[PDB]
Amino acid sequence: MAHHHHHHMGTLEAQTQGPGSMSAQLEKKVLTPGDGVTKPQAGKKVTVHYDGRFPDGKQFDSSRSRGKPFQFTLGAGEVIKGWDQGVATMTLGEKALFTIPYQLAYGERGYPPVIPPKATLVFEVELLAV
Repeated sequence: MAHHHHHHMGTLEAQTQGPGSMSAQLEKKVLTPGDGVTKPQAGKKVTVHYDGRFPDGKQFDSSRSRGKPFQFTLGAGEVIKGWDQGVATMTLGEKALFTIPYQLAYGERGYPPVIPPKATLVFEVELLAV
């Protein structure tokens, strides 16, 4: 009788183990759903918030604990298209886990030894208001 013995034991072939294929990866997992009826529009100054996080799960820093909301014109070149899309696709009162591929962010360049060059970095995007 076939009862699928499913068990995350290990990986014989890793195929460069990580968050996935070493390319433009984009996963979006909402931590807190928003109004849903509210609609973010371009051209407007929006009130956002971010959290730096590794694809592993371990957070870089809980900037949410810092209680600092940032503001920028949605649709403008204030931030990378990644974050622009993140806030543009979300709703008010909502926060989601938005995977930013290294090619779009500084993750490619790295900069500090904390971020290994060409590292895809996850940012929790949070739209407080407009």
